[PDB]
Amino acid sequence: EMVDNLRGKSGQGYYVEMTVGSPPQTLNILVDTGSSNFAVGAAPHPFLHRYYQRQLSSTYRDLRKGVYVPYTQGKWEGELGTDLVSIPHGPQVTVRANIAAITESDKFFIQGSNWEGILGLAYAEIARPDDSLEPFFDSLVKQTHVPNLFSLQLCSVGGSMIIGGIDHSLYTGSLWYTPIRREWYYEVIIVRVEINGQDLKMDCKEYNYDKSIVDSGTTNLRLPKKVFEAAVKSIKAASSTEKFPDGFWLGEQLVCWQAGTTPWNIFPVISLYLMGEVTQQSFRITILPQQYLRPVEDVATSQDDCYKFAISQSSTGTVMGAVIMEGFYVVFDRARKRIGFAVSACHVHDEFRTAAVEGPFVTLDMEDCGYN
Ligand SMILES: CCCCCS(=O)(=O)c1cccc(C(=O)N[C@@H](Cc2ccccc2)[C@H](O)CN[C@@H](C)C(=O)NC2CCCCC2)c1
Repeated sequence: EMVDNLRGKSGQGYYVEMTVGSPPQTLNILVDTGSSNFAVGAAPHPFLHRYYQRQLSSTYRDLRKGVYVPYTQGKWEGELGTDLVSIPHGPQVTVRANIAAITESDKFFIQGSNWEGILGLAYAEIARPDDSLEPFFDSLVKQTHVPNLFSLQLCSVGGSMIIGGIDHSLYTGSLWYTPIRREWYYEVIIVRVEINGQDLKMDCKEYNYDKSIVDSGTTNLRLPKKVFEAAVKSIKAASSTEKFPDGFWLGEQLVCWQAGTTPWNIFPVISLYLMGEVTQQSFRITILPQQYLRPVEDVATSQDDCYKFAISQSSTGTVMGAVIMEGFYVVFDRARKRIGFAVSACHVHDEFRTAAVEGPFVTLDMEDCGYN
């Protein structure tokens, strides 16, 4: 009953229905493995269809403490409190959890996105104001018998968040696991990067400067400057049969082709090799251009199919965002401190190429690829 419990619009996040308060107030909540605060609009905003009304909830408790949260994109401030929370299309339980009532925000809420709040599913260590503010999923596990694990299948868009388990109907082939290096973000280690089978030939610590995270709340694949520049150079070379403006590669400008004629074949596959659970072993996940060229829906341009380049530069480490997670089933195995990847039942791919998760691979170089 949890399958297909996510919705979204491309590039605007995936959200699950939740209720807060007594009696329950229904809100759509963005699922974010890249943060650890549960926060909801709690005052009028031009882009909010509805918001949390604390005065109507008998079970609301004010914590008399403000909080401020800056993201890569956007920021908000609010008042901390606790209240009862449920997930209608998740486990059938009710938990009391911390909630940040957003009273002011800047470039956070998105016009027409259909969500009114955000569920930070990462660890207390990056919670604001500090790590003593217990994250929602921690409260969920403490207060119920739900297993300490959840999985995400991100595919108008939809998908599934399976809480407490793994649904075999959502993937094919094998699940490969990479260790969670540190429990704050869902931090992982990338050991090798190839573009159309060609190694970028970098010291592997560069791939994880200064960290690499799995982040459902970030749209793009974000790469450290040095890695980004090398990637773009190789993708340009592979697709050189056509030339695009530098603004396209900066992720700022659209590229369009006549409807139905996108030249997928001139764009390379990208392989990210992730540290395995055994010494010097790895597996790779392979991303097709259908993933890193993000379609931008606009009726005005609909004579064409237009895309944004959904790989962009980072100064804060690698971010494996939605572009990467789409077409994979991703298991956040908190209990065993590992992340699993498998090919998703909802894959794009064409008649020539298919996204993959495969291994094992062995590395002779004994260097630790972690930055710290
Ligand atoms: C021209 C290129 C544009 C690229 C846009 S893009 O793809 O980066 C990009 C595109 C869309 C969103 C974001 C983005 O910052 N995502 C937020 C959540 C969010 C979701 C929806 C709207 C606004 C925000 C994550 O939480 C980001 N996760 C960590 C990286 C993070 O910043 N964690 C915080 C650490 C400090 C405490 C709070 C959590 C980035």
